Amino acid sequence: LIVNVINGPNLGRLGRGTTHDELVALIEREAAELGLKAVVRQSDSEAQLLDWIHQAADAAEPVILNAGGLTHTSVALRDACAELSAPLIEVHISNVHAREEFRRHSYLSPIATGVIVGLGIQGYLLALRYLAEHV
Amino acid sequence: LIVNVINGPNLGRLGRGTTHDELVALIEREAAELGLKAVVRQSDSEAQLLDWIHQAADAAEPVILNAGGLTHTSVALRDACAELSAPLIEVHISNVHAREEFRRHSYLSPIATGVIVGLGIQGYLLALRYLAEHV
Amino acid sequence: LIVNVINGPNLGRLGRGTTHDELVALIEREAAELGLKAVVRQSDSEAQLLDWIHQAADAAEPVILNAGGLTHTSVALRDACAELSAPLIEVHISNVHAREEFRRHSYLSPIATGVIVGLGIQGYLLALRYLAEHV
Amino acid sequence: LIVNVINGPNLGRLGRGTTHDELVALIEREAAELGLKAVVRQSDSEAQLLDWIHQAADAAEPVILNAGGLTHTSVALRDACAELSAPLIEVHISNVHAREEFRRHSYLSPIATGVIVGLGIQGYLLALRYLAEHV
Amino acid sequence: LIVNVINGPNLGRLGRGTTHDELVALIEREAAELGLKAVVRQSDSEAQLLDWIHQAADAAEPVILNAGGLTHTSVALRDACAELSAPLIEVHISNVHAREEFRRHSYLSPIATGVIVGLGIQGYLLALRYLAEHV
Amino acid sequence: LIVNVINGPNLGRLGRGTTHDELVALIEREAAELGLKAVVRQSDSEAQLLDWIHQAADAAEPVILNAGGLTHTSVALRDACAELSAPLIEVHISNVHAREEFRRHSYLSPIATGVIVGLGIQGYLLALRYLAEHV
Amino acid sequence: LIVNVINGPNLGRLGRGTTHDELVALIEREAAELGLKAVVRQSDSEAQLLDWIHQAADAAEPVILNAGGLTHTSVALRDACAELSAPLIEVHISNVHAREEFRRHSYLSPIATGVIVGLGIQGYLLALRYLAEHV
Amino acid sequence: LIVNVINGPNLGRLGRGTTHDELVALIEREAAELGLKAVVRQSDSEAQLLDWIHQAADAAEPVILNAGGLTHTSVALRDACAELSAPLIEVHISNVHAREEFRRHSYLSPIATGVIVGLGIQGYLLALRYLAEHV
Amino acid sequence: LIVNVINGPNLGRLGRGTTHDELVALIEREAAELGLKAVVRQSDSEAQLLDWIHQAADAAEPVILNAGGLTHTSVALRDACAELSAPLIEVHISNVHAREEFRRHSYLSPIATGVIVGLGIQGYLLALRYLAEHV
Amino acid sequence: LIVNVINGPNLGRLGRGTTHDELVALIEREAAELGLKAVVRQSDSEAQLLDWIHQAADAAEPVILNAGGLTHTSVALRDACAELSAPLIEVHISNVHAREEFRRHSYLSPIATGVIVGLGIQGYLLALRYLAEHV
Amino acid sequence: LIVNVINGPNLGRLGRGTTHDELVALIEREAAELGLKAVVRQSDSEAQLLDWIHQAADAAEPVILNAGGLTHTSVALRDACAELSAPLIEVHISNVHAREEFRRHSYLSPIATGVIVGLGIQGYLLALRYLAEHV
Amino acid sequence: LIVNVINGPNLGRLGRGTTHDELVALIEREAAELGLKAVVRQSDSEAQLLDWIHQAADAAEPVILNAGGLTHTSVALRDACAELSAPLIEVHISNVHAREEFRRHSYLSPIATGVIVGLGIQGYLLALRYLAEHV
Ligand SMILES: O=C1[C@@H](O)[C@H](O)C[C@](O)(C(=O)O)[C@H]1Cc1ccc2sccc2c1
Ligand SMILES: O=C1[C@@H](O)[C@H](O)C[C@](O)(C(=O)O)[C@H]1Cc1ccc2sccc2c1
Ligand SMILES: O=C1[C@@H](O)[C@H](O)C[C@](O)(C(=O)O)[C@H]1Cc1ccc2sccc2c1
Ligand SMILES: O=C1[C@@H](O)[C@H](O)C[C@](O)(C(=O)O)[C@H]1Cc1ccc2sccc2c1
Ligand SMILES: O=C1[C@@H](O)[C@H](O)C[C@](O)(C(=O)O)[C@H]1Cc1ccc2sccc2c1
Ligand SMILES: O=C1[C@@H](O)[C@H](O)C[C@](O)(C(=O)O)[C@H]1Cc1ccc2sccc2c1
Ligand SMILES: O=C1[C@@H](O)[C@H](O)C[C@](O)(C(=O)O)[C@H]1Cc1ccc2sccc2c1
Ligand SMILES: O=C1[C@@H](O)[C@H](O)C[C@](O)(C(=O)O)[C@H]1Cc1ccc2sccc2c1
Ligand SMILES: O=C1[C@@H](O)[C@H](O)C[C@](O)(C(=O)O)[C@H]1Cc1ccc2sccc2c1
Ligand SMILES: O=C1[C@@H](O)[C@H](O)C[C@](O)(C(=O)O)[C@H]1Cc1ccc2sccc2c1
Ligand SMILES: O=C1[C@@H](O)[C@H](O)C[C@](O)(C(=O)O)[C@H]1Cc1ccc2sccc2c1
Ligand SMILES: O=C1[C@@H](O)[C@H](O)C[C@](O)(C(=O)O)[C@H]1Cc1ccc2sccc2c1
Repeated sequence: LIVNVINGPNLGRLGRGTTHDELVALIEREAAELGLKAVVRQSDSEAQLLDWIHQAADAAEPVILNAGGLTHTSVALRDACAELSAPLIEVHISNVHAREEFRRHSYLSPIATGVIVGLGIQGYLLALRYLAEHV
Repeated sequence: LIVNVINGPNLGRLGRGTTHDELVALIEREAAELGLKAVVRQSDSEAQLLDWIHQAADAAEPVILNAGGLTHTSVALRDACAELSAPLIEVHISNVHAREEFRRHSYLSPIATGVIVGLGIQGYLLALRYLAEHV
Repeated sequence: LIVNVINGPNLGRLGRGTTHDELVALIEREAAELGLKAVVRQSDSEAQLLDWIHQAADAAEPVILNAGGLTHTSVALRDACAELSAPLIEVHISNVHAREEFRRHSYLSPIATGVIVGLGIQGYLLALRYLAEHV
Repeated sequence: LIVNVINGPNLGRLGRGTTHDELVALIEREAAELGLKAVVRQSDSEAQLLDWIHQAADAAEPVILNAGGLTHTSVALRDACAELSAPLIEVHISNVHAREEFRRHSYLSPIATGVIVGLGIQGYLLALRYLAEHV
Repeated sequence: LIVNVINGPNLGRLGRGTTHDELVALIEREAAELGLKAVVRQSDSEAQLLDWIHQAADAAEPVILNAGGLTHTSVALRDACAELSAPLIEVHISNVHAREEFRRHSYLSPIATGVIVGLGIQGYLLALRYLAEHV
Repeated sequence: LIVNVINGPNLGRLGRGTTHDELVALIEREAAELGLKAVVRQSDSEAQLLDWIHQAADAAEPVILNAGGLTHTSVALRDACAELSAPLIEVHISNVHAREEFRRHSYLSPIATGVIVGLGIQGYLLALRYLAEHV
Repeated sequence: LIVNVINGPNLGRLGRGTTHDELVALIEREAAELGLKAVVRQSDSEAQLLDWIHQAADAAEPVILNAGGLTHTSVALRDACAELSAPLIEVHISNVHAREEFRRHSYLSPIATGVIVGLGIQGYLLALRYLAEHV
Repeated sequence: LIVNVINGPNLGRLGRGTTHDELVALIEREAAELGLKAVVRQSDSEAQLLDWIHQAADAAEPVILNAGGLTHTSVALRDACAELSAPLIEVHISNVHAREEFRRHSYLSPIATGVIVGLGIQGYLLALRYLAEHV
Repeated sequence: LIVNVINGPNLGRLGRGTTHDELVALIEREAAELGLKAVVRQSDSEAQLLDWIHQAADAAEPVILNAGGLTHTSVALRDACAELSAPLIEVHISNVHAREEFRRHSYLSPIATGVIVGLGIQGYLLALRYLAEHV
Repeated sequence: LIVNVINGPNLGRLGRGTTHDELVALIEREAAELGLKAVVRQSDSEAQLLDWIHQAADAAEPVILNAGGLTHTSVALRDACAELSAPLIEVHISNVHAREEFRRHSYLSPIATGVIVGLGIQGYLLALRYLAEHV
Repeated sequence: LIVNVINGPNLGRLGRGTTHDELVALIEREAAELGLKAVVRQSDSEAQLLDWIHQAADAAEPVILNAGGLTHTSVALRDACAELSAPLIEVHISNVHAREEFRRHSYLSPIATGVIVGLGIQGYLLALRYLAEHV
Repeated sequence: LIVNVINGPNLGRLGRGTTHDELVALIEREAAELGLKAVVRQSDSEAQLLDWIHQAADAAEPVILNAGGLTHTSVALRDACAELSAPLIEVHISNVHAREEFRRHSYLSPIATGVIVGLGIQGYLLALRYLAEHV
């Protein structure tokens, strides 16, 4: 049943129109409809994100990860994610390919099962649906 | 109602386990469930793909495009796609970021609404669901 | 008398304000005024473009070529053009140097007699005038 | 017995001193001497080349491929060739390493069994002899 | 009526077969035929070229510029040219794309209306004709 | 009659299944069948390889060269080879294009008549056959 | 009145001759003389820096930021800073252009109002004076 | 007392809202308030700029330099500036890091004491204040 | 006597066969045998690592550092390490040169006394022995 | 018992304060203490180094290799080393990462078990201790 | 008899121990001893340097050129020098290869007969001696 | 009195019009005229070249070195040359800047006193004259 949705730096600033609280609500509802339980967490702290990924590795739970700016910069986060035995879906709200060049490289994409970008907050819900149809 | 799903070179070879015919069947069924009509087309010919994209531009219809190898190589296809006024969702079955470096660059991604990779054939169905919730 | 004007992919979409049909009309008129006969052809198919270039090589006729996106991508088209014994003038309607970086490289320019960009549809007429004053 | 020899764009222009027709004759004769049957095909159309490669994959037949300019540019052709279970020998008539830098990169060489360049039309005959001694 | 034609370093050396004096004569004649007045100036001094460009910016007059080697090297000249409100047409006599790699980059092309290269001295006359048909 | 076959560093380690001694035997036999005399030499010493190439230049004899790792690294060997007036055929047993990136560059290929890679030890025999049909 | 001065990693080590405490004293005094109130904060924690930047965005207050090593590495910090509606002045004590190449790139400079480097601790005081004369 | 403020090409065009004459006035006033004497000079001529820098080197006077486009292009200007024994402060009015990539490289910054960009004309006044507090 | 051994992100995950607790035990034992006292610390938090490095700089104690993914990414950690007056030995358990290209660059190696990679956990013990023989 | 220590070009010049003879003495003593027999060899000749590596491959003996300048340049040496079935430890006396950029790339490191740099001559002794604890 | 020695920007600053006046004296004396007449000129103005090179081209006289910083930056100077029919010897006083990377590229060296660097002022005298022995 | 002139690979092939023997004769004569004794040596063996450089380092004698292809490739030769306390003059007969790009980089030039290229065999004689006037 359990899927971890992990949001990295600055994702707490959503809607400052959907807020991060609203995003959690939307995800929890969709997960329930799909027969899943979503655990949604957000932090601006890389160490905190690492701890959540370590917990998902120890529990063999899937992860939907939007690492924010750390997507483009953190080898440490990639290394934690490499431990995951269940699926890892990378999600970005914006189309990172339509922006600055530095955003078009991800340390996570090569080790992710798959990647959804540019579909807004619905990307998280689509990632949930992938996991529901593959469990 | 209408969404065009356009598959480029080599996509006719799927399952030679899901075949291209089965993919069409799956897409048509999901579209029907979502209240859409999917028109699925495949060609190994760039000129044929261009014609289908031109038709979607003239009709102001959305496109889900898996251009195959042309993703990485064709400016002509990007230019045709730039004419689309409705959404363009790029889909790849494989995780192109986990493969050769040349596959990590797309001429289409910068002009697409969004991009789904690595989620298998379900990526097309998720793209349909995005379009259904945004119409 | 004879000059071949060859337009590549997407050039049939002009004005969808001058249409491709209007462009042909303008070119034919100017050619007539210059004492030339312009044969204007357009295709989205690389193979078709190659055939037209092969015919111009066999006839030792000049070519004004706007290869569209193939300018930036096709070695095959460059190789066909390398056979031309008469002048080859590359024309682009837009200023390809004021756009994306990938548009600033042409496989054709090194083998062309010369290149006109950014002067709109008048570029074709200026190319005709070059050929008229050099015949 | 059967070996497919596939020639890409511009190879029909040979000798416009050996013509493409003469090349076919030479190949068929050598194949016969080696106890093989050579099926020689040429097209300026990438889609046509893809279809021939798909047929060789379905038949588990070897391919001697001179893709012309598509060697340097086509991921789609590489992807079709990756399906071949029998040997793939890349042949170029000219020494592509003694020419422009862009000719020194091939999308096909990494997936080919081997590569012969610069030995003229005899390269095809040597490729046939490799296949005859390895069958 | 007025068009400024500005030639940069080494252009005074033309024909040392058309000389720079002959070029001025040819341009003035063509301008007269087109109903324009051409003011042709040449200098080996970047500061002098800048002053002429500043004058054209203050007068809102078009410029046909062949900056010679400064095309490839001068940000200062680009910055002066960015002030022009009327059209800027870059002209090179030689096909700069058929020469050394450093000649294939221009600081001016991205801010020019358009660019003519490789058409010899006729390039200036064609630039005049563009300006005459667009005034 | 005489063809020099020169093997560079590590080629003495073949089969430590064909050994270098067996390779010499195979080459000598094929040469005899073709009406040639093959002189096969191997050294791990660049200076020794240079001396053999100098001798072939002084005698105007062809060379089949597999320089081993020096292919990718030695300008001195390229310079010696540039003196050869008779054909130079570069041979590699492995497909150097299917390996590390550094193996895809050769200092020798631009000055070779042609290049055979990935066809195993038969590559040497095919090179002999090229030389026999071109003498 | 309020300006936030935010110092990143290692800036607490100043003078271990001006210490970080002395820097705060100097800044507070200058701000008072200029009719401003400076709030000076330092952390080695990226998450803490992000929180301070988020607070300045919510309050529409200017920021003088010396992000230390994060200048060169953190997309997350750039993204937080992109939310600021008031001016952002980047300050470095050392001349980062006179040091290692990696220090000559900043993720912050493109989104900053301006940048002062190499003027020592006086750079902060000059940034304050800019803000005082622009309020 | 004496500080040289040297402006390079195109800086005479300021306000064609602060004009170069107004800039001189503002600088002279601020210098007077700081107990300095500012000597402000502008030229579009690199040779003239070099002469002014040579004079400042011979007099051991500080320089505030805004070299305009020569910042990005002139080794000669860097070499003249390397002779200065007193401080060299590079100033740019615009934020050169928020513009084209070529503007993000300066030949002067590595040899300058420090660099101020993007603070408008106030940058010169802040540079003066640095020099006043360090004399 | 005192040596600080500092482990960065993900090193707490060792053996999830040697665990991080076992590593501490092994290091403490070897240090004791060498007449040293090892203080072993691990954190996933860059700020925490910085604090430990600052303490070692203030105490003039040597450091054996395995920064994990921060090796490849953190300028802040390099800057903290640059303050160390005693030796800094970089250790990696895996051979970072046999892995992805991004792992072959370290911000720490240029400022380290030396570097041990690929020798497993014994690398830490060898680093201790270096420090014991150099004290 | 047997470990081969192989030193490449210029290592005979050590101390011209530890000489190469002293290095051999130190290594032999440490090996004896560890229950190993060290065979230490040095040559300025790549061919000689290759022969020693071939002997170690045939004997399945470990190698501690300091290839000197050949580390950065020789594919032939890498290829010989790839044959080793026992461990290969690369040692450099100097910290090659603190020097010129060309020294930061090694053809050997990717195929080595591990690498020790910058620990002086003690690096060889530490490599011996690794081999003793892993036999 | 006549050789032109042309010095570019900043060369007038020599000895501010040999001065530029002393350099002229030394050159004139050596030229006289060699049976040549040296005409030595220096300017900080690119236009002036171009004029001197144009005069040498018109007179078919050799040139010894030390272009100072323009060596690395000026295509215009290269283009003027390309007109010279007599020898062009590039001289630099300093060893430009032992300095910043940007100094290791010269626009002039590819078109020069030869190049002398790092031999101090004697380089000019050696260039004279080359010209004397080749006239 | 003593100067070592060391020629690397392929230099024994000179005139196969001046031969290497003639070059030795010319050098010895010029050295005698200058009051020097030239010891001229040539080898195709890097190890032999290293030994000669080691001897010159031990004797504190100057070296004129034309390393042939090793100029562009050998770090080992650079490292031997770095030991020289007397001057090192690099000489190339050809203008290496007018040839292939790989020839425009030298491992030796940064550590040489100076470099002469493109002046033919006279370059060695000019190098001798530099050493004579600086002893
Ligand atoms: O941090 C990010 C950027 O650094 C990434 O390049 C893209 C990114 O992760 C994404 O689009 O999902 C984004 C999160 C992101 C996207 C939109 C908003 S609105 C307020 C915050 C916020 C954060
Ligand atoms: O052509 C492609 C590659 O050139 C792309 O890089 C990726 C790609 O478009 C995708 O994964 O969707 C793929 C289609 C693709 C993927 C799997 C199969 S199995 C038989 C055909 C086929 C085609
Ligand atoms: O295909 C192209 C682009 O791929 C090229 O980079 C530039 C190009 O060839 C040119 O500007 O002439 C252009 C044709 C081009 C330009 C404008 C229009 S409006 C409808 C079609 C169309 C096509
Ligand atoms: O198209 C090609 C070029 O684009 C490739 O770079 C090399 C190439 O495939 C090869 O040499 O075999 C060549 C075919 C080629 C070579 C010689 C001739 S003469 C008339 C046509 C033709 C085609
Ligand atoms: O200076 C130039 C070169 O630096 C540019 O790369 C190209 C260029 O501007 C052009 O071809 O118009 C050329 C002018 C150019 C072209 C031909 C001649 S013959 C005597 C002078 C001269 C100058
Ligand atoms: O040295 C080489 C490599 O350095 C080259 O990149 C490729 C190469 O020359 C080739 O494949 O012919 C190879 C010889 C080579 C190939 C196979 C074997 S098995 C024992 C030795 C050996 C040597
Ligand atoms: O961290 C930094 C470097 O990583 C940056 O490249 C430059 C930098 O931010 C700056 O010069 O302001 C510097 C702060 C910096 C500068 C000097 C000192 S002395 C003790 C600490 C410290 C920190
Ligand atoms: O020449 C320049 C550009 O080439 C530099 O990249 C930036 C630059 O020096 C700066 O911003 O100070 C600028 C001067 C500059 C800035 C604004 C204006 S408005 C009329 C002239 C002018 C000149
Ligand atoms: O984080 C790291 C990678 O990011 C580094 O590139 C290499 C690295 O520091 C090293 O090999 O020591 C590694 C620590 C590393 C190595 C093996 C394991 S098993 C569970 C954790 C873990 C951590
Ligand atoms: O040749 C080398 C350089 O080319 C390598 O880049 C580094 C290197 O192998 C190492 O430091 O071990 C060094 C050997 C080296 C190091 C120090 C000295 S003192 C006299 C000789 C010598 C040789
Ligand atoms: O301008 C130059 C630099 O820009 C070049 O990179 C090298 C250069 O041309 C050379 O060394 O000859 C030098 C002239 C040079 C060399 C030494 C001095 S001392 C006072 C002036 C001056 C000028
Ligand atoms: O080996 C070399 C090339 O590899 C270098 O790039 C340049 C080089 O050292 C030089 O020109 O002095 C040359 C020696 C060189 C130059 C001319 C001839 S004619 C017969 C041999 C030979 C060798």
